[PDB]
Amino acid sequence: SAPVVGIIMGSQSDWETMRHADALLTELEIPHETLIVSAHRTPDRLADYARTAAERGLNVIIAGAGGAAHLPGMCAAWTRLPVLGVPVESRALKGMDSLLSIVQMPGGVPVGTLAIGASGAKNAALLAASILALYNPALAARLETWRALQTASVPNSPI
Amino acid sequence: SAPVVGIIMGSQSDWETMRHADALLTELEIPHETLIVSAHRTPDRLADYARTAAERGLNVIIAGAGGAAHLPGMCAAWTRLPVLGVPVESRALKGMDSLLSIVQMPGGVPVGTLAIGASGAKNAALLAASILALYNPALAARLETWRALQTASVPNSPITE
Amino acid sequence: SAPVVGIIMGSQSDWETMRHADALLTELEIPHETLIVSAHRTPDRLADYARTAAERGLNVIIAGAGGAAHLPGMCAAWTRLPVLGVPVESRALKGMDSLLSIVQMPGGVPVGTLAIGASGAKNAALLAASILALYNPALAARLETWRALQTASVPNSPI
Amino acid sequence: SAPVVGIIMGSQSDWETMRHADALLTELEIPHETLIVSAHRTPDRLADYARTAAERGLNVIIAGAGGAAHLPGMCAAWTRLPVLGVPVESRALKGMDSLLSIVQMPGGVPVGTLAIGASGAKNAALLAASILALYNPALAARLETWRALQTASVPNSPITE
Amino acid sequence: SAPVVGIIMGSQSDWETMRHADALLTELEIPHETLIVSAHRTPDRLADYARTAAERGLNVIIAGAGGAAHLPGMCAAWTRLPVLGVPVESRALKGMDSLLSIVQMPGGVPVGTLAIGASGAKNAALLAASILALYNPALAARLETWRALQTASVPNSPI
Amino acid sequence: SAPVVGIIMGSQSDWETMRHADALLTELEIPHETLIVSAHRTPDRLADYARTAAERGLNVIIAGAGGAAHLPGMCAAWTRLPVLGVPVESRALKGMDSLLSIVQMPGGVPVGTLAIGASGAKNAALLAASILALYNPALAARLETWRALQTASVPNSPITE
Amino acid sequence: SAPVVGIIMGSQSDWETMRHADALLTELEIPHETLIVSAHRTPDRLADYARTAAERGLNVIIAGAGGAAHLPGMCAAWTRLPVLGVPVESRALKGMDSLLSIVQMPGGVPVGTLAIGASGAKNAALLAASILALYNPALAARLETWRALQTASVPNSPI
Amino acid sequence: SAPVVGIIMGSQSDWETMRHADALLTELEIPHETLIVSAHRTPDRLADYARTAAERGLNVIIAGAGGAAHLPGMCAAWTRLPVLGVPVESRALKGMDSLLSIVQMPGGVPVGTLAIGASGAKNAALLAASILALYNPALAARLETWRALQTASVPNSPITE
Repeated sequence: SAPVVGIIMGSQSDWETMRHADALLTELEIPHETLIVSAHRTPDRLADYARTAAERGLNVIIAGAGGAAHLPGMCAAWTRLPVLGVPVESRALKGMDSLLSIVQMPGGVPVGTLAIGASGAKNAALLAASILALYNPALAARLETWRALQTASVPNSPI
Repeated sequence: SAPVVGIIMGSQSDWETMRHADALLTELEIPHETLIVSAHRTPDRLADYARTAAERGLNVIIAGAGGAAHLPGMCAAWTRLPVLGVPVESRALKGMDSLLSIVQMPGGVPVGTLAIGASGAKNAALLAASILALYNPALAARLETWRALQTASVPNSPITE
Repeated sequence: SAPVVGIIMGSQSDWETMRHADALLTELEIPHETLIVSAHRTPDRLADYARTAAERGLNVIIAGAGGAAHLPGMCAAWTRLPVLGVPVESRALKGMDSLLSIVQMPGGVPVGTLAIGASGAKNAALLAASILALYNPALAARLETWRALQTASVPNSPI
Repeated sequence: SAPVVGIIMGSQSDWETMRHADALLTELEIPHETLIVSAHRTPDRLADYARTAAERGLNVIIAGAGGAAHLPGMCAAWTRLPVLGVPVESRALKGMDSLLSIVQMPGGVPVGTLAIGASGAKNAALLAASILALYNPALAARLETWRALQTASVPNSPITE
Repeated sequence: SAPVVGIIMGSQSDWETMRHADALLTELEIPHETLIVSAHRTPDRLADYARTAAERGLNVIIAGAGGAAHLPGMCAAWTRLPVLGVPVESRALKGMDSLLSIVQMPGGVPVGTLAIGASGAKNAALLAASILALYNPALAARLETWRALQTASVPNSPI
Repeated sequence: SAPVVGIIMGSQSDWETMRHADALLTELEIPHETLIVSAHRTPDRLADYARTAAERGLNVIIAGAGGAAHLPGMCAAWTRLPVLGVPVESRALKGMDSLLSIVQMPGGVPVGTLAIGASGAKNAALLAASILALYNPALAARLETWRALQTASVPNSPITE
Repeated sequence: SAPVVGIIMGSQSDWETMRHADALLTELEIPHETLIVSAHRTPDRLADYARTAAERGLNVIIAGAGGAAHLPGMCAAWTRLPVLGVPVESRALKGMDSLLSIVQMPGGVPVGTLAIGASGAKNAALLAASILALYNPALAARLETWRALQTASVPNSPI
Repeated sequence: SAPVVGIIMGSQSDWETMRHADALLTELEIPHETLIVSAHRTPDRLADYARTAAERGLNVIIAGAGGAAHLPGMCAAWTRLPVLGVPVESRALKGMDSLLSIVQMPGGVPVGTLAIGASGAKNAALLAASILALYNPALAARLETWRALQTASVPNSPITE
């Protein structure tokens, strides 16, 4: 029941994208919390969140942000937990700024980065699931089923 | 002694970059194997490697490749294990082709991507470590100590010559 | 009657683009098959498809995909047949990711890459036709007629 | 002895890159000619070359150029033969201008484009070979052997020094 | 009455953009011809057009094309006349391909390149006008008036 | 003697670039401090530095970082003072990642960004100077003289060898 | 009452973006002027504006422009005052041209550059406010309140 | 002896690139002047230069600059004469900032832009020559001869070593 995955985003505007991560986790029945934490507007909230993540039982953190996206990186700076970053598509630069701002982390503080947009949010949840599956037999079976269904469901020819 | 992390790369040329992941896993005392698997030259070897990774005891796979870098993505297509990708810097496009070829995975098959080059290789090992640390108290302690030292080792001012 | 060209795409979403390749081949009366084969979701389906392409009589394979587009490259990895790649336009990066993921193949395994989008799908079919025309006199004549009509039909001034 | 593949480039400076296509065709025993044809400096030479390629017995044309690379595209405009383009790496933009100038052909006139630089030149020859192999059993056998060797020649692990 | 400026574009699709060049020339009463000449689809038409431009009385050629834009460059290859290139905005890459394909001409064969899109078409006409103005006193006065009106008409504050 | 401008950078490697800001502030006689503050390795040090900057008497902060450059932005998140950011040139992407990571701040938390590299570092110091000059007549006079000299020092023609 | 901040833009088309800077300054009760000054169409107007800015009492200049954006740079060339540049989003290149044209100023003449678009216009106003706050106690308090409200208003979870 | 073409650049560092335009104009016997005019450091010098260019007898202006290259555009804002711009290659962004800063002029004030670097400088001179040739039969003849020689000087095949 207690969340093992924390999904955080810089603002309501990121929800359209991050909701895909939320749906995936719920789908696979992975207890998680979905919150808004702004690196730029609520820096202390971020520090406290990341710093106490481990103590609270969280195992993985999924963070999404766009533009000069610092949320994932700074979160990773305050936690020993794996941090997965989702580059939210920005209006002007289409998430290229979001991508470089998140993926180009200097050695020492990692952020496992996913694709720009919805695909990245969904994949961050799947990656978080594959991580949790390493020590959760039941979830591992559900993930196997999920991947198996994805594969089996692909049509043989276009409509 | 059994490897829990697999480091794979498309060729010997990728070693200059991937050696950084290898060194860090060793530093943190994480058993691992290092192999060359070419997505384009040995596609069947890749299929078999990724398909059997879980049963062989591997928990995480770190894959590096440059240019049209398909090694990480295709590995992830065959394994349920988390796959971390390292974009190897390419000559002409400086790893931008490597980066986009790895990070832009469509929804459904993830690849946790790290920075272009050496920094990415090191961080891939560190991310793999933080993943394994979730269920290995001893490692969690070594990682905590490693991160704590990194923080304490940062100088307060630059050597202004 | 048996297909000599195989058009494959990663998903239904690629059809809007790849249909242009299908139309062109049909137009020139080139027997072909149009299928969905996902490099990421159906890797074994891809391996089997590419590996047996030659045996089945296929002469050229046209593969389309977007984002981290691996379909053309991996297909080329399992076949000695010419593989033509079509970069499908992606939402965020407009097919720049698709393009680099397909064209930047390391030496040893080629993929003849065409333009991003519809133009690329149409040109992949035309390129496949020019290849088949080298050993098919009748088709060669039809291709000549096609190119001749394209040239002759260009208006002299805009409307 | 009659050439079945034509390798053309805009200038001597392109040879450092295009020599890789030449060497591979020779390796696979594919008769070919290597010439310099400048789309901008010798437009009429280009027109004549492309226009008569088919009647001269050529089956495939490999064209290389950098910067505002128009050689492949314009060649394709004059021949019904398949034209493969090699983006030669440029100084400032690292072949990105070369790449876009070649691959982005509007629908109606194709150019099978390969990677920027040496890898693209080699692959252009290999693609040309796979095209010719469709109707040349002997060549098909040599190509199969070449690809098989490439696969078997890949090391299983890197030389970790 | 005889055209002194030739506006050429690869296809009808370029008209939306090139019409701005046509309007400007007409505005300044510069005799010109507006035609469709495809470098890829009508290469011989292009060769003949460019090769005979000077003989026909043309002084400047304005050429527009998108994607792998070769029209301006090839036109410049067959004429000693100044060739101005207009990068037409392409669907996927927004004219970045058009721009690089036109501006990056190797030394020896120039193409004076303008901005991507409508602005470039309009500026190509203005640049052509400034060239013609060097030997046409009347036109020079009209261009001066045009530039003077542009400057004087700029508002002092936004609405 | 009390510093009114703070120059901070993520590591010693940034000094080669940031030294230009330091030298210019000294040239204009602007008291300042130069420190290393890592946004990723010493996040708490950054929080404290930025939070207390105003009370410590600082008026402007010049922050430099490369790659995923978060130092300027995060500093601005904790201080009401104007923060100027210098994109340090990165190896692979030539500072483009540094630039976008700094300049693209969402509305609400600004960072006055300067050019990639040395020019940006120098201009950050000059911008800081023009800010301080608004309420320091003496400095305003030195800046005016500096700008006037720059203008008068420009040669009228190049040395054509 | 006399303006201490000058907001200038190249044309009416920039207003959609620059209005955000105007709103912010008004919000914080910072006396300012909002004008249209074109670097390319009204160069002398720009020279005079920038050259006399200081004398007129202006403390900071916020300049916005798109495409080959020269307004901020040239303004900075004629004034000792701090110049903040706002890259207006351009149609084709989405403000990447605007950004590079403004931020890449050579050493000697600075331009504090903000994000492309609305965010940049808003941040330029905030940056100008943080500068003025250094010598205006009352404004400093209002800015503190503004930043405090921004931080406190961020929701804890998405809707 | 009176100059009909003016070559201007922002600094001595631009000369390495702009010298190519100078040499070509001399080769074609086109009288010209070469000066340094900084758009940012000597804005008033630029205003005066561009404003009086026409009355001084200049017919074409070739302007080169790198980075945030505003010299060509601002020159065009003050003169009715055609202005040709040469993007000087920049260190970090390889002239891409130079290119966009010059070519992307909004409708109303043109700048005929050439390629990044030396090739652009040479072509700017050649374009200027083709402009002047429209009303100078002697020059038109020299240009025709120059272009004809360029075409005839292209080798038929590469020196394959």
